[PDB]
Amino acid sequence: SELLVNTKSGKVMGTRVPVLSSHISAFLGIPFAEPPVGNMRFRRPEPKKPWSGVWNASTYPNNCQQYVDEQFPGFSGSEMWNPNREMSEDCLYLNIWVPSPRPKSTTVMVWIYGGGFYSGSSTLDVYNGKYLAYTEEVVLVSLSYRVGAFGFLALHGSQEAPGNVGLLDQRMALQWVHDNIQFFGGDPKTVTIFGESAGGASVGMHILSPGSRDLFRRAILQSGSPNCPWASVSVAEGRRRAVELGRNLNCNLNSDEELIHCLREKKPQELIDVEWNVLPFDSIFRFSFVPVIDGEFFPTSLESMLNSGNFKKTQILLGVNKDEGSFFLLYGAPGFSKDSESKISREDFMSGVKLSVPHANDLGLDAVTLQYTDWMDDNNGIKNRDGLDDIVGDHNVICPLMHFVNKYTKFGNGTYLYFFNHRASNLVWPEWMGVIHGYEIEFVFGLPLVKELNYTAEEEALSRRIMHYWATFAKTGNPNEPSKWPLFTTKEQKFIDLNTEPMKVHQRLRVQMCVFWNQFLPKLLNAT
Amino acid sequence: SELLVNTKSGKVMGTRVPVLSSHISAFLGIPFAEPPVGNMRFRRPEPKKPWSGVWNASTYPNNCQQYVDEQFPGFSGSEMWNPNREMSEDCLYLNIWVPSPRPKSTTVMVWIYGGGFYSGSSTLDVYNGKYLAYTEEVVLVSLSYRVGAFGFLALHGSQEAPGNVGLLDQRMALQWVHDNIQFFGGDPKTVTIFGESAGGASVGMHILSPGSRDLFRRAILQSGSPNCPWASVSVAEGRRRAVELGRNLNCNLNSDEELIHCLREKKPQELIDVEWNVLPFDSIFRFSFVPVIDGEFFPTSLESMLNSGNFKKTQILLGVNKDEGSFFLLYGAPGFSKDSESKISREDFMSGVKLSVPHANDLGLDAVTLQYTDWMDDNNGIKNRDGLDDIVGDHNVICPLMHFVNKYTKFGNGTYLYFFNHRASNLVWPEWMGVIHGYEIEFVFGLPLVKELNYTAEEEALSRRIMHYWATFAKTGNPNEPSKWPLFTTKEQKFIDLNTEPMKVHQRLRVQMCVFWNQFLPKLLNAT
Ligand SMILES: c1ccc2c(NCCCCCCCNc3c4c(nc5ccccc35)CCCC4)c3c(nc2c1)CCCC3
Ligand SMILES: c1ccc2c(NCCCCCCCNc3c4c(nc5ccccc35)CCCC4)c3c(nc2c1)CCCC3
Ligand SMILES: *[C@@H]1O[C@H](CO)[C@@H](O)[C@H](O)[C@H]1NC(C)=O
Ligand SMILES: *[C@@H]1O[C@H](CO)[C@@H](O)[C@H](O)[C@H]1NC(C)=O
Ligand SMILES: *[C@@H]1O[C@H](CO)[C@@H](O)[C@H](O)[C@H]1NC(C)=O
Ligand SMILES: *[C@@H]1O[C@H](CO)[C@@H](O)[C@H](O)[C@H]1NC(C)=O
Repeated sequence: SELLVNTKSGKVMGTRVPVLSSHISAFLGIPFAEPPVGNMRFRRPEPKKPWSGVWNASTYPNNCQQYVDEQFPGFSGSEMWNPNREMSEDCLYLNIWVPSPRPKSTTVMVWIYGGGFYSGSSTLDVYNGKYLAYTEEVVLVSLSYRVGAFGFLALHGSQEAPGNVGLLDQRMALQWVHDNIQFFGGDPKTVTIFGESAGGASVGMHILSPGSRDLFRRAILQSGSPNCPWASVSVAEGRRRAVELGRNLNCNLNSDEELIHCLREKKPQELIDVEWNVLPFDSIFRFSFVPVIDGEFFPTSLESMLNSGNFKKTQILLGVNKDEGSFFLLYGAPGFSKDSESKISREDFMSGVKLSVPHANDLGLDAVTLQYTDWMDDNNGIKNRDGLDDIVGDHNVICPLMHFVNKYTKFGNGTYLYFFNHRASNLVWPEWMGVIHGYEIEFVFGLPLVKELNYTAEEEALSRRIMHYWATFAKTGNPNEPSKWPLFTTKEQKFIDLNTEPMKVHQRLRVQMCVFWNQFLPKLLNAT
Repeated sequence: SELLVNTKSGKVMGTRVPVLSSHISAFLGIPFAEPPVGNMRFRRPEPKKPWSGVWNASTYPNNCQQYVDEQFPGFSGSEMWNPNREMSEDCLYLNIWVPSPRPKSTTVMVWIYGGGFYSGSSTLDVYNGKYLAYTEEVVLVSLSYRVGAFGFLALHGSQEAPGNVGLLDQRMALQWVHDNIQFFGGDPKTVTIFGESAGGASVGMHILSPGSRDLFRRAILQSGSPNCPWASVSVAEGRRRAVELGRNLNCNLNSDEELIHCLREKKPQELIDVEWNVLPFDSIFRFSFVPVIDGEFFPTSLESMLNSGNFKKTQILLGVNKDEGSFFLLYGAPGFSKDSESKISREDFMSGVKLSVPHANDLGLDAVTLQYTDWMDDNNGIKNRDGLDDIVGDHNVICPLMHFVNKYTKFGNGTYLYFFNHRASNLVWPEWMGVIHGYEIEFVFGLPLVKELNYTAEEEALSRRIMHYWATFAKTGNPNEPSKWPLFTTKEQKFIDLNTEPMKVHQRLRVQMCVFWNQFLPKLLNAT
């Protein structure tokens, strides 16, 4: 039977699912780790003990314990990112969509979800792998991983809560794909890991981590990179946050053992209820529990690793959206609201830059403000809104990614860069937010192919284009079928726009601003 | 007789001069001070002792001792600024052009020449007052003043070489105009002082100095302002340069008296031969002997005087040219030459910014470079040439003037701002230099009215326009005859272009760059 597969860990039974009036098989909720519960919380994951009998893989698994966004109750725009399954600490599962009939040895794609390392689920509707699996004849895998404190509480030196365990959850699911995807028709010599936001940062982290490099072939990073200012912290900062988390729950703070033991007796929701209270600064686009530069998962600082070529050398395809920042200003900056055009005053602009570059002194805040202000029209509410939007996006997503691509390209075997700037026709978010963080995903997963979702015909055409680029690149290391997406080189630095208009090639993506964020500002904050 | 005038110091005999096929009287070389020679060198000027008999004022006087530019021998472009009379320390004279028939009580204009406080003459052909005197029915005066070490050697505390004596020469000639211009038909209640470059800075200095304020009514500043970075130094820096001047002549350096006595036994040319060796940095647009903030001529720092309204409150008319910087790069920056288009390499660009902002550390030099570099086209030789040109002009002329106008306007009684960007048709300098420092003077003095000088008819029309604005403003405090040059206000900040095209009004002259030069860079150099 097509829905029964014997793996090294046991047999799993899938279910047949309909897709654009055809069908493919889906194996949902396959376990790849022992439930990280009880004394296991905060700890490195353990491989799932083999089982006898047949595992029922016909329904989605629980999503990991996470903060639930309640800003716009029932609003689909934000509801679409929240968990759509009961949450549970028992959440280490993976999902597989397999073309039908079952392939023999085809291209594999492993999706790693974003959500700032504090949230995220593999079961969201925009992450439904059936359309891509089906349209491109690829075996699609979506893994899961512990987020929030459960995944990233870091007390370096201790072995009970070492940090980075959520990264290790990902690595384990990747080890499982490596060990068992052959039974589902997947070629393990050809797996592409791809992810968005924290997922895109994660992908880059596996490219850097020696212990992860051999478990995959190629990589795709969407609006995220490992060196993002919000994606990692030092062991000292990780320690200070774990301790403050402890102080918020009236835990005994005399030893790592006392702290950890106390954190383990707490219900999941108690940790989530105070998670945000440990951030050191008033900020926007910063998360409490994230990966730590520990000397193990990351042997040295990310920058020295990038400088010395200390990373997996292969091909990569990556990019950013036009307005990465709008979503974070809506959520935490004064003057922005979902139902107005959000014209910002100079005062709110300035409190906006303070929030956006939390780690900056007055001279640095003055440098950002001068760089983004049109002084012939300083009180233009729309220019202030838009400037703040670019500040958030440039600093948090775009410029860190450009610094990663330029460092990678000096040693890699091929880079393809994209700029996604299509504002979808059925977007339910206000116009001022533009091409939002996360809104290229639906095109990558091919949602515009389903009529009922109201996209235009040209949007369906763009989706097919992107899906075919993503899968052709996963299969060959080049998105083009043998109109060309030029290779990004150290010299020319070419990239493409990804929208419904005819393809245009440009060069040096936001160089002007990125020289400021990658070379000038860091130097300024170092001298003063 | 029309050419004989009795003044409080004695009788002077002028000469009749032809002007655009008419005639006016000229009194040249009238003395207003005792020759500052021998033991008088470096000292405050003494009023000229009255004489009996008739002073022959029919020919130009000697020009003060100064460095003579020999870069382009015989080239008119640069030759036109060099002394056209024998040089002599006996040079404190003034010149008067009087309409004919002699007026009774008309508007007076007193010209103060530029030349970086180290050079300059009142007798240059572009400074010929007959055209303006004649066309606008104004009594035109051009004064002279000691330059170089002779005018600005500063050993604060000593009374033999106190500093600022060249400023005091100007003040004395102004006291003479106040005391005697009535006999030439001039109204002393209505004298406008106007000057260019160091002359424009000088004008602003008399506006600030309590001891000069009562000697004039209105002021015009062309491409220069008192707060320019090259127009003044502290008493300590002035002292260090006087001492180094001394060290260059093997003078005894044990006391001010020993130093001064030694400097006084030296021939004029010995001082000029080593004048440039005392500059502290390798620089462009910096001069050795300039005014000092001494607590006497300037009671406190220029900025605190500007902040508190401590200055003469009246009307002012001022402006800058499009390419103030080109001339100084031609003379001292690598890669520029008179006979080539001067496309600059990145290396020369960078050595150019170091020369232009001599007082800056590495972080500051990086800030200037980022502000003026198009990073999508960093190796464009023309963009590098042009960027360096704006850097010199913005930092040395334009942004200091805009900071002065904005501070002045908060207390003054009327401001009129201009931007001169007409490239004259007969210019002998290469195209790349644009609208050069000093090339608006010929229009102010009306040289385009004389056919033989080859200007176009529209250039003649512009000259008449400017002359009429300058004189109407000197007579009334407003350049418009009762198409309007709007008043520059603290709120609107309006200004006009001054060229052959129809008048256009704009706002906030180079705000973007001036916020960088007036507010950001100074703060950055202060913190680091
Ligand atoms: C843990 C985490 C956050 C917390 C928090 N604010 C922060 C709440 C932010 C909720 C946004 C939902 C994400 N949802 C989104 C995603 C994407 N795009 C989006 C685009 C638009 C809107 C939401 C998006 C791309 C993929 C990743 C997910 C706060 C608190 N606790 C927290 C405890 C206590 C009260 C103060 C605020
Ligand atoms: C004293 C002063 C300068 C010296 C110097 N370099 C510097 C020499 C510069 C000569 C330029 C002539 C001005 N002449 C000019 C003026 C205007 N515009 C111009 C526009 C173009 C060209 C010249 C101009 C506007 C009004 C003011 C005058 C040097 C030395 N000594 C000096 C000793 C020793 C050798 C090294 C160079
Ligand atoms: C698998 O689980 C689902 C959902 O709980 C159930 O409806 C289905 O019948 C199960 N199949 C088997 C054979 O266990
Ligand atoms: C990738 O590597 C192959 C073989 O090692 C080499 O021939 C090819 O040029 C490389 N491609 C790029 C873009 O570096
Ligand atoms: C004035 O001086 C000039 C030049 O030296 C001379 O030619 C002229 O005749 C003189 N006039 C008188 C009366 O001194
Ligand atoms: C100048 O002063 C006069 C009288 O003191 C005043 O009425 C007028 O408004 C002033 N003009 C400006 C532009 O300040």
